[PDB]
Amino acid sequence: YALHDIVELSAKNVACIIQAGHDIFKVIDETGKVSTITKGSILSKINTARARVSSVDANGNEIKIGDTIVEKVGSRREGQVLYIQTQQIFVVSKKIVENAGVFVVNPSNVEAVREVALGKTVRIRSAGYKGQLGIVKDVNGDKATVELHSKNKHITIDKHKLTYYNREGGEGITYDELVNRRGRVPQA
Amino acid sequence: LRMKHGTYDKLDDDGLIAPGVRVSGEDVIIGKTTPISSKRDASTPLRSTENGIVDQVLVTTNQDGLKFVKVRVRTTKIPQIGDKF
Amino acid sequence: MNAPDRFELFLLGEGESKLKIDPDTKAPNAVVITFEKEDHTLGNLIRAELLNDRKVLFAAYKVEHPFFARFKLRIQTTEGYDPKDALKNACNSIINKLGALKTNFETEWNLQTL
Amino acid sequence: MIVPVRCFSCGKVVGDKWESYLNLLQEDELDEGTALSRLGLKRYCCRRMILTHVDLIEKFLRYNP
Amino acid sequence: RNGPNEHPGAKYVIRDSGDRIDLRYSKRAGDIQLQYGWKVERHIMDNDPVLFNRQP
Amino acid sequence: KYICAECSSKLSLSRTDAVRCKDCGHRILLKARTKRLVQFEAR
Amino acid sequence: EGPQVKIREASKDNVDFILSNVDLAMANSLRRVMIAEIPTLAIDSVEVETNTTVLADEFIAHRLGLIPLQSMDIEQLEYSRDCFCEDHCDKCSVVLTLQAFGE
Ligand SMILES: [Zn+2]
Ligand SMILES: [Zn+2]
Ligand SMILES: [Zn+2]
Repeated sequence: YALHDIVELSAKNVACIIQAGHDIFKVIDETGKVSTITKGSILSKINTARARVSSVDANGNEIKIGDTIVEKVGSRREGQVLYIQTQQIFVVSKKIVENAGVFVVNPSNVEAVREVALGKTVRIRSAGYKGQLGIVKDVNGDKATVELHSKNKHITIDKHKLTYYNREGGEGITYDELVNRRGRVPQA
Repeated sequence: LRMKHGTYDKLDDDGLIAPGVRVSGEDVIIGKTTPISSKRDASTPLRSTENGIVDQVLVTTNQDGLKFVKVRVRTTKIPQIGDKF
Repeated sequence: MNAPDRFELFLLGEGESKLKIDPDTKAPNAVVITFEKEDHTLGNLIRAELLNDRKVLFAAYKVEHPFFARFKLRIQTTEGYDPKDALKNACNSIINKLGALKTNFETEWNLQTL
Repeated sequence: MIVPVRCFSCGKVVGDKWESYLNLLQEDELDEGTALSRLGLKRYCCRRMILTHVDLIEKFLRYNP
Repeated sequence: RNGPNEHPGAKYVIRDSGDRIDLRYSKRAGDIQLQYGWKVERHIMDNDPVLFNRQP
Repeated sequence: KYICAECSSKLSLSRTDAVRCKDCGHRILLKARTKRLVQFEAR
Repeated sequence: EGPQVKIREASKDNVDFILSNVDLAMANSLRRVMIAEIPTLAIDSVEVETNTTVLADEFIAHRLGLIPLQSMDIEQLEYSRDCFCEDHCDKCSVVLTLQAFGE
């Protein structure tokens, strides 16, 4: 375990390390109390990057891990959020030396500073390349990138105006059955 | 554990794209996996700067009997401004 | 790999006007008309018709680049004569001449047995 | 492989007369220019399109596939 | 909003923290609100100086 | 799923099977074109 | 009166004539529209179901595209990009089938 690492002390206790030792670690808990524990007291390390935890600030703006926030009351400490607890947030600040710059604050007291089309043969309907077979590569949201079979170029076209066909021939279906009905190529 | 951007959907059950399949960018042409001791992908991605319709695929045995695959891809190139004559 | 859309040459793009008329400050009573998705075919004929009119003073067509199907026609007429009216008259004269030529060709073809 | 469908220069269709061209060269034993003129090729673009063509399609078909 | 696919657009957005977020891989590109001090990797536009050279 | 270079006869062999033609000793074992619909344009 | 046409000779697919009382620009524009702006019908899309000839699918498709097609009633036909159709409806396209094999 290294500095600033998140440690799951128990099923409901999460702490942040402020002084990473060999076998003895000083950790501040969600309640702000700083205590010294042993390596055995840590069940496992919580991965902040893989932790999909979000909270709501006073202004209502969503705050995620790593976002810079400033306390509305107190010393107005500014710092980056390392982890988000059910009722508390741990924030590390480079301007504070106390507790390695890590402090636990309430979220309300701070303010912030499955594609069906992909991988299926399609034909364009309303464009300059209508009626041309294409293979969907990726979708950027509201627009689908398709490579044309007869042309060595990739074109971005709205997916709603494309008709999808079966892997081998089959009938054409617009972008209304896959959204409603589960992704299933028609029968050839 | 080793997976590349190449789309493996074009690959069939045998692992080789049949003639008449559109391939572009890093799309995998030959699907090969080397067991590790469970296995790591060793596919042959298509040339990034070249693309076209796969023309032919053949499978044979090497001098030692190991499976060998050769895939020829054909593209139609039309004269452009930058072409040299 | 990035060749221009061939159909786009003669097809208007999304949110694109066929004609764009703007004033010209180089000379009084001078206008610039940008024709989109057009080639020398129409520009040269329109300019030639305009030059045949005594009232029209200056009429010049320019193609900025072969890549883009677009040209610009600068038209300057006498005081009190709107360039748009001159362009409309030239287009009407062109239509009349084309109709007369079509009628003459049809009559000649009908007259000839072959 | 096969005779071009249309002349590169003008676009006149020249693929119809390739078989007629070969027949005139062989059956009638006519010279190249006379046969081309009879086929109805005035502009030298089509003349060189037909004369310069090589029938590689037959050579490719010589193989079993 | 145009996105990397469209020429008058961008492909990466640099936040204040310095982390770079790609637009093509992110499906919520249109929901990203730019803030002062950030940097965006925009495609080179017209009247953009660039050094042209020949190897010799 | 496969054809012979010389015999040009279908084999439809499966995995963990010999790649040699059943009719002849040749083992080129070419593969037939994909059944997926293919479209081309004169442009 | 305007411009008049004097047809020196006519044929099935070749007509030589003379235009008089016409500007050079008008004649050039007429030639340009006649060579480029005349609508015509030609093979645009080629779908291959079973091809094993020595040639290539793109090659044969390009050859087919250049094949002339009757276009006397082209005006009646409408562009595919214009009419509201899914793909190559009978109202905007002509469908043909090519089948052959050796012996
Ligand atoms: Zn010719
Ligand atoms: Zn065999
Ligand atoms: Zn239609």
